[PDB]
Amino acid sequence: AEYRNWSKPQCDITGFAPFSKDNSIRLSAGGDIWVTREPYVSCDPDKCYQFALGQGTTLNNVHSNNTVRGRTPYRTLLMNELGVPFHLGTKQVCIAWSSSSCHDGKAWLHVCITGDDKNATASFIYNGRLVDSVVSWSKEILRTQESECVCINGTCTVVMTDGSASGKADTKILFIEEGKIVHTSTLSGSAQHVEECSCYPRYPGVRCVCRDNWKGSNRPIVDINIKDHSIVSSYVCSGLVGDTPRKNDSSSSSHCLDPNNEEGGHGVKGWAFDDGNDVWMGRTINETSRLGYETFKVIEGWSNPKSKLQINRQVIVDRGNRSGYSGIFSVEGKSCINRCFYVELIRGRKEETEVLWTSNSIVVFCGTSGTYGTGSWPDGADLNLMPI
Amino acid sequence: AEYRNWSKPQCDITGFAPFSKDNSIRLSAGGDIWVTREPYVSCDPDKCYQFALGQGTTLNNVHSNNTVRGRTPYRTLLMNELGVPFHLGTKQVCIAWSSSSCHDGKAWLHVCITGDDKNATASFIYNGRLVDSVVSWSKEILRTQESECVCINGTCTVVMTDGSASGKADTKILFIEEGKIVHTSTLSGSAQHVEECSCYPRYPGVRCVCRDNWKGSNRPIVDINIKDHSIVSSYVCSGLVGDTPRKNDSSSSSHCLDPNNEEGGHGVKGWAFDDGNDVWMGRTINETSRLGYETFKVIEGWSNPKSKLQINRQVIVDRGNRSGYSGIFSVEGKSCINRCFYVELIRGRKEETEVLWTSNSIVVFCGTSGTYGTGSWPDGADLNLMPI
Amino acid sequence: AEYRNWSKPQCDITGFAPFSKDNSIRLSAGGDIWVTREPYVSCDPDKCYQFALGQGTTLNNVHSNNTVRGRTPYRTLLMNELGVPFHLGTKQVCIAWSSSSCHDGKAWLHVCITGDDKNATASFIYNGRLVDSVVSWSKEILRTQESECVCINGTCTVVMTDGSASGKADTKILFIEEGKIVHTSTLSGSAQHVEECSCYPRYPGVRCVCRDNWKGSNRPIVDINIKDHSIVSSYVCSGLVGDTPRKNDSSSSSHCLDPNNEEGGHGVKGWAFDDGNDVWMGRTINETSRLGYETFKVIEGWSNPKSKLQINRQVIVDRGNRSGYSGIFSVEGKSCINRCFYVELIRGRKEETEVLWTSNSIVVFCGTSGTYGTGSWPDGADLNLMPI
Amino acid sequence: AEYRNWSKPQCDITGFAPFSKDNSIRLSAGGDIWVTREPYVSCDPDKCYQFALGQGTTLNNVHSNNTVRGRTPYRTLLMNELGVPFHLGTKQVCIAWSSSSCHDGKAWLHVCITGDDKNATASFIYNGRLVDSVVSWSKEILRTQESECVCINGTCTVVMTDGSASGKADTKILFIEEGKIVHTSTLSGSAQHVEECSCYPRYPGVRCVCRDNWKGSNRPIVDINIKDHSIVSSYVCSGLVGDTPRKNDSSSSSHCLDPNNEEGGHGVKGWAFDDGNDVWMGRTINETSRLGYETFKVIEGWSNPKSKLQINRQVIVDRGNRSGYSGIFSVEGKSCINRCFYVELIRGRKEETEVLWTSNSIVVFCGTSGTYGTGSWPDGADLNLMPI
Ligand SMILES: *[C@@H]1O[C@H](CO)[C@@H](O[C@@H]2O[C@H](CO)[C@@H](O[C@@H]3O[C@H](CO[C@H]4O[C@H](CO)[C@@H](O)[C@H](O)[C@@H]4O)[C@@H](O)[C@H](O[C@H]4O[C@H](CO)[C@@H](O)[C@H](O)[C@@H]4O)[C@@H]3O)[C@H](O)[C@H]2NC(C)=O)[C@H](O)[C@H]1NC(C)=O
Ligand SMILES: *[C@@H]1O[C@H](CO)[C@@H](O[C@@H]2O[C@H](CO)[C@@H](O[C@@H]3O[C@H](CO[C@H]4O[C@H](CO)[C@@H](O)[C@H](O)[C@@H]4O)[C@@H](O)[C@H](O[C@H]4O[C@H](CO)[C@@H](O)[C@H](O)[C@@H]4O)[C@@H]3O)[C@H](O)[C@H]2NC(C)=O)[C@H](O)[C@H]1NC(C)=O
Ligand SMILES: *[C@@H]1O[C@H](CO)[C@@H](O[C@@H]2O[C@H](CO)[C@@H](O[C@@H]3O[C@H](CO[C@H]4O[C@H](CO)[C@@H](O)[C@H](O)[C@@H]4O)[C@@H](O)[C@H](O[C@H]4O[C@H](CO)[C@@H](O)[C@H](O)[C@@H]4O)[C@@H]3O)[C@H](O)[C@H]2NC(C)=O)[C@H](O)[C@H]1NC(C)=O
Ligand SMILES: *[C@@H]1O[C@H](CO)[C@@H](O[C@@H]2O[C@H](CO)[C@@H](O[C@@H]3O[C@H](CO)[C@@H](O)[C@H](O[C@H]4O[C@H](CO)[C@@H](O)[C@H](O)[C@@H]4O)[C@@H]3O)[C@H](O)[C@H]2NC(C)=O)[C@H](O)[C@H]1NC(C)=O
Ligand SMILES: CC(=O)N[C@@H]1[C@@H](O)[C@H](O[C@@H]2O[C@H](CO)[C@H](O)[C@H](O[C@]3(C(=O)O)C[C@H](O)[C@@H](NC(C)=O)[C@H]([C@H](O)[C@H](O)CO)O3)[C@H]2O)[C@@H](CO)O[C@H]1O
Ligand SMILES: CC(=O)N[C@@H]1[C@@H](O[C@@H]2O[C@H](CO)[C@H](O)[C@H](O[C@]3(C(=O)O)C[C@H](O)[C@@H](NC(C)=O)[C@H]([C@H](O)[C@H](O)CO)O3)[C@H]2O)[C@H](O)[C@@H](CO)O[C@H]1O
Ligand SMILES: *[C@@H]1O[C@H](CO[C@@H]2O[C@@H](C)[C@@H](O)[C@@H](O)[C@@H]2O)[C@@H](O[C@@H]2O[C@H](CO)[C@@H](O)[C@H](O)[C@H]2NC(C)=O)[C@H](O)[C@H]1NC(C)=O
Ligand SMILES: CC(=O)N[C@H]1[C@H]([C@H](O)[C@H](O)CO)O[C@@](O[C@@H]2[C@@H](O)[C@H](O)O[C@H](CO)[C@@H]2O)(C(=O)O)C[C@@H]1O
Ligand SMILES: CC(=O)N[C@H]1[C@H]([C@H](O)[C@H](O)CO)O[C@@](O)(C(=O)O)C[C@@H]1O
Ligand SMILES: *[C@@H]1O[C@H](CO)[C@@H](O)[C@H](O)[C@H]1NC(C)=O
Ligand SMILES: *[C@@H]1O[C@H](CO)[C@@H](O)[C@H](O)[C@H]1NC(C)=O
Ligand SMILES: *[C@@H]1O[C@H](CO)[C@@H](O)[C@H](O)[C@H]1NC(C)=O
Ligand SMILES: *[C@@H]1O[C@H](CO)[C@@H](O)[C@H](O)[C@H]1NC(C)=O
Ligand SMILES: *[C@@H]1O[C@H](CO)[C@@H](O)[C@H](O)[C@H]1NC(C)=O
Ligand SMILES: [Ca+2]
Ligand SMILES: [Ca+2]
Ligand SMILES: [Ca+2]
Ligand SMILES: [Ca+2]
Ligand SMILES: [Ca+2]
Repeated sequence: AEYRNWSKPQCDITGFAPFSKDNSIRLSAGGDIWVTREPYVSCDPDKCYQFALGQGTTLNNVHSNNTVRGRTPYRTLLMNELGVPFHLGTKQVCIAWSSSSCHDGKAWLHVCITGDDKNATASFIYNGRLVDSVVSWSKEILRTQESECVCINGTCTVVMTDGSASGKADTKILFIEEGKIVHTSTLSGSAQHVEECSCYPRYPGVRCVCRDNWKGSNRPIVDINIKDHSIVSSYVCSGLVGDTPRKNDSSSSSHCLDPNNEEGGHGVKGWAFDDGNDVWMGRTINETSRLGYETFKVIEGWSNPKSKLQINRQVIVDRGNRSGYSGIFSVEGKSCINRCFYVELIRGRKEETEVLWTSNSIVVFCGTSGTYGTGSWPDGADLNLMPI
Repeated sequence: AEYRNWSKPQCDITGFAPFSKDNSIRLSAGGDIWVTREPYVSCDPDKCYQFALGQGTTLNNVHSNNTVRGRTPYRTLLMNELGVPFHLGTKQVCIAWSSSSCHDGKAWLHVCITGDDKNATASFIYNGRLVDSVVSWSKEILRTQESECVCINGTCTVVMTDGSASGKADTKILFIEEGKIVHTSTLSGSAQHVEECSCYPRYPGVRCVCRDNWKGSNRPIVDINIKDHSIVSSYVCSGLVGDTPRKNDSSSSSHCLDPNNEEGGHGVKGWAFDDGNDVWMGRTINETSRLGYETFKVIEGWSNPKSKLQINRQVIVDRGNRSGYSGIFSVEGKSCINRCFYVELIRGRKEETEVLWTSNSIVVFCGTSGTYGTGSWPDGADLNLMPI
Repeated sequence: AEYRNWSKPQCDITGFAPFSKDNSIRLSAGGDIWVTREPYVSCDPDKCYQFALGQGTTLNNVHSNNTVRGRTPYRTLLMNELGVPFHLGTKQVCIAWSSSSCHDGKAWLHVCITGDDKNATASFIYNGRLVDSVVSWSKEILRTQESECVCINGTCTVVMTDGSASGKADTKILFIEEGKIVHTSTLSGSAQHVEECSCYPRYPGVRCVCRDNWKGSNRPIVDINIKDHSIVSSYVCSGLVGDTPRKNDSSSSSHCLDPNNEEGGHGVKGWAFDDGNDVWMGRTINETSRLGYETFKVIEGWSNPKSKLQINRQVIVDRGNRSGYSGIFSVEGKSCINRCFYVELIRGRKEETEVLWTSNSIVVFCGTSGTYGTGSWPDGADLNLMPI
Repeated sequence: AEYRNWSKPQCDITGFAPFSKDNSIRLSAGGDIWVTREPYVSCDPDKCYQFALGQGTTLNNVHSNNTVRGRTPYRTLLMNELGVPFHLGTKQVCIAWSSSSCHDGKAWLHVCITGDDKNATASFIYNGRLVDSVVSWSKEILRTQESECVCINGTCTVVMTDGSASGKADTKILFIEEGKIVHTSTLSGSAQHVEECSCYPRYPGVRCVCRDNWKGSNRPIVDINIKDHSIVSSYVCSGLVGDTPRKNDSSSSSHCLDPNNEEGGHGVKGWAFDDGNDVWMGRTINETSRLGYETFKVIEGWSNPKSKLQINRQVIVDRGNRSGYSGIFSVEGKSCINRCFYVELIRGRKEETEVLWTSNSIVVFCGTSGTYGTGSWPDGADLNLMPI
């Protein structure tokens, strides 16, 4: 077994093809399925896994009341092969209400944060054993990616944040080798608020498209040099913006250096990646709610902050149906590196009051250089008929 | 690890012996089993797997209401080792209301079709990753085999159809190397309507026996040259015919080149294979309805369209009991290649009104050169008593 | 991987130590567990498996009514690692209402019998594929061991009976190499009625202790020479006899060549093995019904029919609890071959009328050269409190 | 594969970081989960496993009534990968109402005790087969560690006690090679009563920290030489004592050689380990009953019986939440050996009257040389809402 270095060019991409769907909420009306949220996907050299943060409870269960709450001591990072729903034989790989995982070519790394809001601990679990940990540095909800980290030649990188949800905060980027934190760089550059980065290998470095919860409905970019540990940052230029909330298609604008100040407060986890000067991105369909999900290529959208010219739109989830978090993962092909993404499909409280719980299922697509059609793949559970 | 070539002679066959049975509906009356249809069987070099299209629901579940509908966003391809029923830890391997799978000797190929009726997408998954996709070419329900594809020297072959269920349609044969469509040939020869092919290796080529939903109750044959990508097609000569519906034994007839025009409308997925100039085949016992299942050898049935001489009949499922789709799969022995088949046992709507759902179980038999007796191995569930 | 020769002396045995218990009926009052009967145990070179004939239903399931019936089309052979109860993820390895299994050191052999009473088929499955099959020869309930077969240098042997349950019958010993029946020898010697053999390796051959359902409450012995395929047979000499029913300890007698003719009608699967000229054996404690279970050594019991001298008694299940079938299996140690045994703990109809079903659990013990104590390990379910 | 030697120094430890949590009871309110007690953790060279003593029943089950009882014939040792909850697919590796397990680098050893109180049997299973067994020597509840044993260069060691719970008893240390008891040493030195040892490797030997149920609220220590089989014993010097019950922080005292005589009767399994002259130790937070759990380091606590100087306190479970047993295991890093511990969270009878069963879940922490914060990780089940 060798270390991955992702030392191949990015595949041609013309759009995305369907890859996986777990139907978790529909199955939970007739079986024992975990309540989850904040799911993500990552793969070893042979095959993909789905992760999510459980709630220490199944759906048809009295302990699913009040599961809208994000941080409890019962929350654990769940791990199955992709397309195995989170049944009772699912492995909890650590204690976590915020997490990140990745495989370096030899073994798995997980970064798992739990404990008090004002004094959380991050544990670093590698090849099936604890190897390091850090405390919260700013004592305000230490939190990480909720998607995969990236590893090159044995060095893995992970973005972490501690501090305000609506003001300046303290973002750091960790470099980790066989579970050991070997370096800590601090966030530098134009990015003013950074959370829940979706990162990908872009040899010889790593790149991340994050969420700005403060003043931006445009999305922060973070660039990580894995050899000298240097960091630069900025925003996704595209006139069509990735966050939710945001302004509409006509009213919106963006900027390659600063946040845009356009209904910037709050946000959602999302993704984007470069293809020459064009940008591939996904976002919720609805501008102010987590309803629907779409992807498109914005022509000249990676370098020109005026560009509003999209092409190759696909509806993933129609605008009448719930979506949520989304993020990227990368898959090594024969000659190239592919990009794929997953979409969290949130159901229940507080937006849906027919049930006392909050949970999600997932749908997953992958880059293709071939051709594709249209459809819509929502959660599809009927909450009027769920547990009593 | 080497590619499969299937370059051994077909094994001597005197009939078929019991191999496997899943008892799925019976178990679902007291456990969490998937609602499914369109099952099949395929084996890696070491062992067999059972596949089926799920409905995104378990049976004892509110969402099983109306599972008679065949194409929904929630349909996924299920995959287990043969004999493990589709319980809640079953892996969904891709999004699909139509699919086909094969192992090339090194890894699994899956072909999965989902999306809108008039603009569906076929995904090609090899060795656990998306490698290609193709759009619907005629915008009328792109669909494929619902049984195993066939690989020789690392080239896998799949038959896909797009277009009318009751008229000329566009059928294509794809050639896939490590998930990648390297060539597309179009249907040629005298077969007029081709659907749901049961294919098998017949060195140095591949051979398929299909369903004609239009004018034929004899079954079409497609022959695939794997090296120069040429196609030829025709029909199974045999005067005892394989489709359902069809005419009775005294009234039926056939033709080696054209559809017989006898009760041709509609059909069922089925199988056949040659033995010198004889044919081994299976079919439902009833002519008009999907009731019972039987196999036999028709003497000179592969070359003589007037032969009605069967020997070695076995009853697999008795005629008072429901059957369904069936198809072929090939298993390599020490000196020779064997032939086996599965039979879908459909239960529930719309034919049975005791329940609101539609699902199946399966029974599987394999070629033998030994001896055997008689029995009947139906589904055996009691719908009068099932959940509610 | 190499074939097993079992070419090692038998380990020293002073008695038996507890090895495994699955609590299957106790667990089924609060979970989805298979209904079974006729369990057994066999091990590959690394680990042990539990097998049983399923009834195609779980316990808390309407289909469990009338599971007292021994032969239906829904019965399949279940296979789990020893100590994993038969839950929903359990593999049905073949269709069977009678079976035998063994590993030759390279792969598993399964001998599976299903079909009509008067025309049954025995399937032979080796390394995940059907290699052979044979018809019922006397057209009267073709039946086999219901415990492990034995393989030496790649030739496996198995005992099958077709014919009357209370008269002369046709018993055969088959020689199987990689699933292929290579030779068939017919029963010879003085054994008069032979059923359900518990066989074990005794280099350079195989020995079996079987059930006489006709005239003997002593048990038959069969010696198999694996090289010339010759067969000899007699009975277990011991004055304390192993079948149930039987006469009490003061009234009973035996014969080394003939059935004792003492309450010889009916029987139960049991086991014995030779230690020098003494015999280890188990049996039900109650002489007329399947209640309690016990093991002991009979001094000179293998070579003298007048000996009633037992030493080293162990109670496995106390005389107030239900027992059932029992059989042997052999485990290869560093320097020697150990002998172990399992016991079927039958619950339900007809003997108990508080429930409608009939199932079992199991308890397993192994040979030891060390020391041990006392106890009783019954089924332990409260039928008073089980599902209506 | 080579034998583990543990021939590396103990890692730097600044405290403990969160590792695993199973949420067992919370999940049992809406799924099929085993009732358990006396759990522990042990790892093979790749990964960790969780173990427990099942009550031969699930929680939502009539047979869960009165599971407060500690010894029945239905209790078995359960084994899953760490963080996979005890669902119905869980392996019962042996019959045991007391046990210990360990991996010698090549295969697993399990030591399992079952049978009559006055004549129990201990079985020794290695590489999936029974290799030896020994009887109760003093005919009074033969019992062992309830935590991992320790193996060096292929010699494994385990502590067993037989005799009174409130008087002198007979404690022995067994040396086991590939399952074979090769030597038996009797307890020697100044420790007066010894139960449930938490043992760890300390090259070239093994150290244990145990429970004195007779006259000490300070914990016994046992040192074990693996080459000459010698044994020395004493107590944990620390003026802050680890047993429950015990006297308060201000009133307590200890001694390096003899039991302190302070609320000595009864006890709780627990752990400690040495760091130079310091001791790392955990204990329940309440002095009298099993509530809360804490860890700290005592300065000079290992070698000075007067020190009451603690530092580096962590609450693991808060004072208002039930705790229970706890123990140590050890994990091999690149350069050093880490120490981890688990905590049993008991719920139900007799302390909690709302339900009829008695069961538990677990939380698990590992030594870290990095930094960490605060929190509390209780069981989290609401018993008033549990299956009544
Ligand atoms: C079968 O499936 C395929 C694949 O999904 C569909 O083809 C896609 O259709 C979509 C939607 O129309 C296309 O995305 C759109 O591209 C527009 C560009 O227009 C032209 O651009 C150049 C020339 O300027 C040409 O090359 C090109 O052919 C177009 O003529 C964008 O302007 C669109 O954005 C706007 O429309 C959407 C609504 O659709 C709004 O919501 C946006 O806000 C915005 O106003 C859009 O991005 C996509 O590129 C096509 N893909 C491919 C690969 O060809 C078929 O439509 C589908 N068929 C059926 C019958 O369903
Ligand atoms: C135990 O199990 C075995 C194996 O299944 C059974 O043997 C088979 O029995 C079937 C049914 O009779 C046989 O199939 C039939 O073959 C006929 C062939 O004609 C004769 O010619 C041969 C060769 O010359 C002779 O050996 C023999 O006399 C044959 O009879 C066909 O004519 C039959 O087709 C017609 O009958 C069926 C109804 O049975 C109709 O539905 C058809 O439409 C058609 O009119 C039929 O195909 C089979 O070949 C036998 N197999 C073998 C391997 O021997 C035993 O019968 C069974 N015993 C019991 C008691 O159950
Ligand atoms: C974020 O997370 C960290 C890590 O968990 C917390 O820091 C730990 O806090 C505990 C408790 O405050 C510390 O442990 C305590 O150590 C005391 C001695 O340390 C002080 O004094 C010595 C010598 O005099 C100095 O060298 C040293 O620097 C300290 O100033 C003990 O006295 C304590 O025991 C006593 O208090 C406890 C209650 O805490 C009682 O229950 C005992 O019975 C006893 O009376 C205690 O053991 C621990 O060392 C700290 N860890 C680290 C790594 O610093 C932070 O508190 C937390 N932040 C927030 C905001 O909550
Ligand atoms: C603790 O456990 C040990 C080991 O199990 C146990 O020792 C065993 O006790 C039995 C019962 O006495 C011994 O077996 C007997 O052997 C004598 C010959 O010496 C036989 O005559 C006995 O058979 C007669 O009695 C039986 C009733 O027990 C009748 O059922 C039978 O029909 C005969 O009439 C019997 O086989 C056995 O040899 C020892 N085993 C060893 C290894 O020593 C010990 O007794 C237990 N201690 C306690 C306090 O329970
Ligand atoms: C009692 C009450 O009503 N309190 C609300 C509280 O619910 C609410 O918090 C937000 O609630 C929504 C549910 O609609 C989500 O749960 C938010 O969580 C997420 C998000 O989806 O955006 C999920 C994620 O788990 C969070 N990460 C962590 C580590 O907690 C992120 C995270 O908070 C953001 O990235 C900012 O740091 O948010 C959750 O925030 C708030 C409104 O925000 O209001 C209270 O009054
Ligand atoms: C019905 C009744 O009242 N029984 C009493 C006995 O029960 C004891 O109850 C306590 C809790 O209150 C514990 O469960 C005792 O079990 C443990 C323990 O301390 O947790 C549980 C372990 O499984 C057990 N190990 C074995 C092998 O049995 C262990 C041992 O008993 C001791 O370590 C041996 O010294 O303790 C449970 O026994 C109680 O035994 C008795 C007082 O001793 O009082 C009874 O009335
Ligand atoms: C089972 O379903 C029927 C049919 O419902 C439709 O088809 C399904 C695929 C599902 O997705 C439904 O939403 C569709 O409406 C139900 O009968 C219909 O119910 C609706 C709403 O109550 C009503 O307006 C229509 O009249 C009904 N349609 C027909 C053809 O009868 C029915 O309620 C379901 N059965 C149960 C027990 O829930
Ligand atoms: C293959 C088969 O049916 N095996 C039976 C076995 C045989 O009947 C016997 O060895 C043949 O002589 O015996 C057992 O089953 C019994 C039935 O045969 C009997 O008719 O009814 C009994 C009702 O309690 C009982 O079920 C047996 O002795 O337990 C079982 C086995 O499946
Ligand atoms: C993709 C798809 O819908 N396939 C369906 C086919 C096609 O309709 C026919 O081959 C005609 O096109 O027919 C069925 O309902 C059937 O006969 O049982 C089931 C199956 O789901
Ligand atoms: C978008 O919404 C805002 C409302 O504040 C408004 O400026 C603008 O008219 C809207 N644009 C369109 C196209 O409706
Ligand atoms: C977005 O979602 C809200 C929530 O129901 C809806 O009312 C609103 O009209 C939607 N807006 C658009 C433009 O679809
Ligand atoms: C076959 O069907 C025709 C009706 O079209 C009928 O005349 C004939 O009797 C049928 N044959 C049999 C054997 O039922
Ligand atoms: C400790 O316990 C004793 C019990 O007699 C008591 O006198 C003392 O006050 C207690 N001290 C504290 C600090 O609780
Ligand atoms: C220990 O537990 C009991 C439970 O009733 C409680 O009353 C007592 O106060 C606790 N001890 C301390 C020091 O709080
Ligand atoms: Ca249930
Ligand atoms: Ca924002
Ligand atoms: Ca037709
Ligand atoms: Ca008899
Ligand atoms: Ca004590």
